[PDB]
Amino acid sequence: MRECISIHVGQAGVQIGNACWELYCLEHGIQPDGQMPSDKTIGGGDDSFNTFFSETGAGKHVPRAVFVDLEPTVIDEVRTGTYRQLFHPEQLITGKEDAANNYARGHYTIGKEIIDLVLDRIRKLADQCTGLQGFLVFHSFGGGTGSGFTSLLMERLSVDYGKKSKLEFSIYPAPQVSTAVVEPYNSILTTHTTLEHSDCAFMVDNEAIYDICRRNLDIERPTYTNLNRLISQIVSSITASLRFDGALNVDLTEFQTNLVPYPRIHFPLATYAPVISAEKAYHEQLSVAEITNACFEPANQMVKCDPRHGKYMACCLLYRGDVVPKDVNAAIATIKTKRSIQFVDWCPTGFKVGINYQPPTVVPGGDLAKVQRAVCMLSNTTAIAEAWARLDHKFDLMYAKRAFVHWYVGEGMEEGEFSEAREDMAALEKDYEEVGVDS
Amino acid sequence: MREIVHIQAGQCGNQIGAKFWEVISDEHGIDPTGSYHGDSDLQLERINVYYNEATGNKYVPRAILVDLEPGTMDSVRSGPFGQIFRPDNFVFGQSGAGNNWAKGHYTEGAELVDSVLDVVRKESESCDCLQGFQLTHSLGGGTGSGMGTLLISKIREEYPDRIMNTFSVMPSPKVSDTVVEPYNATLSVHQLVENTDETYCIDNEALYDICFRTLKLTTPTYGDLNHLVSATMSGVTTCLRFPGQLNADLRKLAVNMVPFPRLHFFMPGFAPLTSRQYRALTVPELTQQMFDSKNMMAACDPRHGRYLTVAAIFRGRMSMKEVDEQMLNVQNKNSSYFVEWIPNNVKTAVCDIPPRGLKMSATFIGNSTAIQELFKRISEQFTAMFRRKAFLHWYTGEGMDEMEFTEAESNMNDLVSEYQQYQDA
Amino acid sequence: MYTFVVRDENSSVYAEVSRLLLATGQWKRLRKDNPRFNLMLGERNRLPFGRLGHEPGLVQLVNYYRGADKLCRKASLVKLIKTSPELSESCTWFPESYVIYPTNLKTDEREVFLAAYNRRREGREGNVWIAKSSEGILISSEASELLDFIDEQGQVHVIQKYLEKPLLLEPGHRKFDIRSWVLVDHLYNIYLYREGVLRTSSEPYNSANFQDKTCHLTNHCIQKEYSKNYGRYEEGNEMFFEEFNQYLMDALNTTLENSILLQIKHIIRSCLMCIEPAISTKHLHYQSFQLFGFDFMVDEELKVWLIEVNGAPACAQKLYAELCQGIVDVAISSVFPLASIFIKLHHHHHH
Amino acid sequence: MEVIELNKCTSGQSFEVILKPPSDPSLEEIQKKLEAAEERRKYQEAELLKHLAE
Ligand SMILES: Nc1nc2c(ncn2[C@@H]2O[C@H](COP(=O)(O)OP(=O)(O)OP(=O)(O)O)[C@@H](O)[C@H]2O)c(=O)[nH]1
Ligand SMILES: Nc1ncnc2c1ncn2[C@@H]1O[C@H](COP(=O)(O)OP(=O)(O)CP(=O)(O)O)[C@@H](O)[C@H]1O
Ligand SMILES: O=C(Nc1cccc(Nc2cc(Nc3cccc(C(F)(F)F)c3)ncn2)c1)C1CC1
Ligand SMILES: Nc1nc2c(ncn2[C@@H]2O[C@H](COP(=O)(O)OP(=O)(O)O)[C@@H](O)[C@H]2O)c(=O)[nH]1
Ligand SMILES: [Ca+2]
Ligand SMILES: [Ca+2]
Ligand SMILES: [Ca+2]
Ligand SMILES: [Mg+2]
Ligand SMILES: [Mg+2]
Ligand SMILES: [Mg+2]
Repeated sequence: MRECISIHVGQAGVQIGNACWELYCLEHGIQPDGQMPSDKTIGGGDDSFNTFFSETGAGKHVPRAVFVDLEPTVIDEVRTGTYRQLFHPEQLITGKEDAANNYARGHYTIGKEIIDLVLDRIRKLADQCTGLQGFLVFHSFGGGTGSGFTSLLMERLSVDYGKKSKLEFSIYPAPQVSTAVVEPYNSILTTHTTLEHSDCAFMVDNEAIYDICRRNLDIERPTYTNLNRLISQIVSSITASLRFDGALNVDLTEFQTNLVPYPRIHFPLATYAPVISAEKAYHEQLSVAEITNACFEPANQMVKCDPRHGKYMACCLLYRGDVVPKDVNAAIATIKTKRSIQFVDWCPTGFKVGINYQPPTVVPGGDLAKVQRAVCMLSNTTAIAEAWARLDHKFDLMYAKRAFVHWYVGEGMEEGEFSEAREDMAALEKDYEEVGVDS
Repeated sequence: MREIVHIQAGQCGNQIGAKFWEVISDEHGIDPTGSYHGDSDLQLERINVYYNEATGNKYVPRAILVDLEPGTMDSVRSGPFGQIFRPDNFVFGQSGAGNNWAKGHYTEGAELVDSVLDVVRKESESCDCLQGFQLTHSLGGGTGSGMGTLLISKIREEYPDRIMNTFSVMPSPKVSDTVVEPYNATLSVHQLVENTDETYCIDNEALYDICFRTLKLTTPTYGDLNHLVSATMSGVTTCLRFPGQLNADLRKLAVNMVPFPRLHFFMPGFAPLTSRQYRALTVPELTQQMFDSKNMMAACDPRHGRYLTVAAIFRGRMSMKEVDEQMLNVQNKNSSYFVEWIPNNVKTAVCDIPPRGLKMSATFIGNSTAIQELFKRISEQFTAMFRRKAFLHWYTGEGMDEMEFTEAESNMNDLVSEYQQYQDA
Repeated sequence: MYTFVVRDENSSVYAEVSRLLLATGQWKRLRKDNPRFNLMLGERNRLPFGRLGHEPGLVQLVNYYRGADKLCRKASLVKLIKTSPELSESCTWFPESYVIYPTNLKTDEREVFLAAYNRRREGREGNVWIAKSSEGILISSEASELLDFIDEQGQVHVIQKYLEKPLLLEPGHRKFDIRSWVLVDHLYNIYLYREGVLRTSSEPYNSANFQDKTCHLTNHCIQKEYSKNYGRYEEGNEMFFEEFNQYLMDALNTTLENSILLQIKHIIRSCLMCIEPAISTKHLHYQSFQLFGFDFMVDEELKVWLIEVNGAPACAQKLYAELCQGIVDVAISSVFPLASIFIKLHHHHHH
Repeated sequence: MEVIELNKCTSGQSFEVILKPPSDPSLEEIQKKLEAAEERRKYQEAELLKHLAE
């Protein structure tokens, strides 16, 4: 067994990590005080779930997690909430004043004075690991902490753990749920500084999640609680192979091998089905065919875009529940004759399939219905570059007038870091269009 | 980012500041003696932002009251909530400032300013996490204008990294004590342009017109004018004073509202416009009135400019779905008036606790290029006297040179140019 | 009040659609780059489909189908017909055609082109071909000139069977091509406009001199200049449907619907049904319509041939009024309701 | 449609179906950048206090 450390940065990263660790506990039957009645090796072990939990002599199962925020109120809600006993005080790190939606404030000014305490609390966890593989990093593109401190952290982690793998779960900015006009700036800055330090990055557009919540959960105006419980179901799908016995994606290196041939194009699109309101009076359960087919509707993606108009480089299907290979292969053969799925020429047209027989777990009292089978598709398609174009356009509208730049320069940043980051993004967009478009 | 320090300077500054502490002490359940008395415990989750808590769990405003003569502060100490204020925080001289910016900034005010800063330093030192300052003052007199801007310069020296916000009453010939108000205002704006993060521009002209044409008051007093200012000040600060999803602080507003450091003069608005009726307002009605120029407090036509940013704060229990539809409707119907080069520059917030006497209300904070009309007016009134050097002897007799007037007028005309650049961009 | 933007100023059709939208008094034109639009009359090249449908509170519609260029580019069309099972190599209404890259570029079909070209050397059949790119037209029964002329150019060409025995109108013994206008709305209703036009040659066809390219190239521009009998028989080399029907009635004893149109509706419906899964915007976050120009030729046995699909067609002068009103009717007001000239193409044969 | 590397266990199975074949800066260099931005902050702050001193 090889351990994984989860790093949650800033408000979005902390609230999403809360949602995920709650889900993990339900799935592995770990109670809020950290007791796991079914773990019969008291005080130790190296089962699959120990990738994410350590054990104490008292039989307490402790997340391999560190929560970091430049301001205390969100992590204070962790310290006083339902899972207060779950975490050790030293794993919950807060500053005093936050980065004020300012990348440079979180990176240069306030980051510089807390980065060393964080790396030391992170080494405290690495030290209880027999063979650490690396890191799951949760953060928003748009917050000053989530962008600026996360990029500082990523650079330093490459320095202090240069062999380990680094995976990101990133919240892409959506105006419907954001109170900041500078999120495009922060997004570009942090993507530029983090790109080479990340092996695999799963982007979640708050706008897609918001509309899935309205459309399929009948929630009129979703809150962060609604968004996060859905996002955590998806994250759970993606990490179940690290936490459960199986043979697909069993360590972090395999996510890069299976999903990322070209290391800069490391942004798989996630699609999830079915999402069913728990208040839905009467529901006919969806078959393997119907949920697999739903994996190819844009309305079920984590990022609205159109994979019909790009090319695929890899595809993983991750099923939970009552599924067997014959149903999957029949569903694929049907879908292939009815949909525009084009792969890049130097890749096999094919699917890696993982089936875990336990159906998805839902938070009691949440919005999501229990279902008999569900699926998460991870596809590396060039169509996700659409989300970069959107973001880059917004950045270009503001930066042409230098709107808000002075807030960044006043933190130590140089104006030229803006156009550096922007030109890296332009390289990125051209990479995508080379791999995915014919003349 | 938690405690805020409030300063009120001169006559207008203290009359409006007193009304502000009345209004928000009513919202937070605090009574004129400092004792809490409400129902919701959310009257006190963020009570520390504006109140220091003393022994007996008694709440004392983090308020410094400044004046160069004792008249208005003896009125405040006799006023409704006059006992609320920490008596050590009344700092006053005896001589007055004679509606003379030079006496407030350079002579009388200079004598007094260090003792004011001593009270500020003591209020800051007892703060876990001071986030910045607000100042209430007019720009047309001498104390609030001249000493008020002297204070701001001193506070920036000693706290260069805290947020500085002003609530600044603009002089108007229609509501006017003296002919030198355009001189005082121009000298003051030159200070405000450099040393504040946010300036809420309240035109006495606009308050007068609202009271007359909308509240149907034929003879508006300063008391009726200040009722509208304290209602707007309440709405503008409600997000900082009550728990909600936003977790509002000073800096994020400053960061997101101010795309260029000198263009930080905001147009405030309030809806529904009331005068101390029982009709329920709909969310579509709130949203239309909030954006109405007749509900705005700086006498500028938003249709003559372009919005750089917009904060809309709704108060009370209403549909978020309907608020977001109505908000999205005004932008998508009048999109030419929002600059296209700041994507998504209209942000909205909701506080579930409504103000006293209303079930639903909205506050508008606009960074519009039409605020240039305010500075043009002042500049025309200024130049009309300055080209004949009229009334200058009141200032040169305090040490000032004509050159200092010519520089302040040039800076204000520069700020008018800056605004006109982005109205055409 | 709906809002729209225009980003192609060289578009007669959508210039007229723009004016018609304004004159309703319920549509407002915004600036070319204001994102807060309901409708985008977009550019022909590099239209930014990936920025559509992300404006909260705005249903967005555009007048182009992302991906329809696979129909509106000669090489794309050939690839699409030869590789789509539902069109297939055994496609009876498309001329035999091969994709040819220049030698400076070296995939390519010159291999298989000569294999069939020999069976017309061997088989004594008429081995004339035409070469064209997506000016630059060569008709010749010698493949050696075709492939030489293509390498002399820089871009991909297609070598296509030249239809040597076309139906020629009398009086004239002269060529023509038919242009149909087809509107595809956001629901993927396929609407053929009831008025077509015959782009006619005013020179007697002559099968001996394939280099005199004025009785062989019925293009309205090549006939406006290089042709000496422009305007003789009809005004501007344009015959409309009422006449062509009457001529067919009088000359051949048949009608336009039976002898030609059934085949045209079959071809239009087949092409648009083929690419429907690739381009439909049924469950997408923005919506598309698009106007196409379909170009047909009729041989002497009254067999219709598809020549080319045009994704940005101009309309015919006298028809602009009726067509652009019809676009607004079924493509725009269908989506944005204010306060038939088309035949709907649909067919459900059970088997 | 080839099914390959099928693995089975108590908790599930995994496999691969093929439809078609194929047709960093150092701790020092980071510390420098974080210090070259702090010096730019200290400069800007000094220029402000110099201006306030005039
Ligand atoms: N899905 C989701 N998005 C969130 C959540 N919280 C914040 N966001 C998004 O993240 C962006 C704002 O960033 P934050 O994470 O709150 O900022 P931060 O990282 O804490 O950094 P500061 O600027 O210092 O406060 C916006 O796009 C928000 O909508 C959350 O709990 N769930
Ligand atoms: N296989 C073929 N056989 C006989 N004639 C052909 C032919 N292909 C094209 N033509 C003739 O050339 C003309 C069509 O040329 P082409 O298909 O390249 O259109 P174009 O793109 O140059 C202008 P537009 O796009 O508006 O129609 C027709 O008028 C037709 O007479
Ligand atoms: O500052 C004062 N009032 C005040 C009012 C509202 C919010 C905040 N504070 C914030 C704002 C923010 N983003 C934000 C950006 C633009 C608009 C909006 C809004 F308001 F429209 F929702 C929110 N994020 C965190 N805190 C402060 C008075 C001067 C003392
Ligand atoms: N809105 C409002 N304006 C006032 C009030 N008192 C004075 N003013 C205006 O403020 C200016 C005079 O400034 P004032 O505060 O009296 O002088 P100071 O005591 O030296 O600061 C003039 O433009 C007056 O119209 C008041 O109570 N409310
Ligand atoms: Ca164990
Ligand atoms: Ca690395
Ligand atoms: Ca004295
Ligand atoms: Mg935060
Ligand atoms: Mg006075
Ligand atoms: Mg002293």
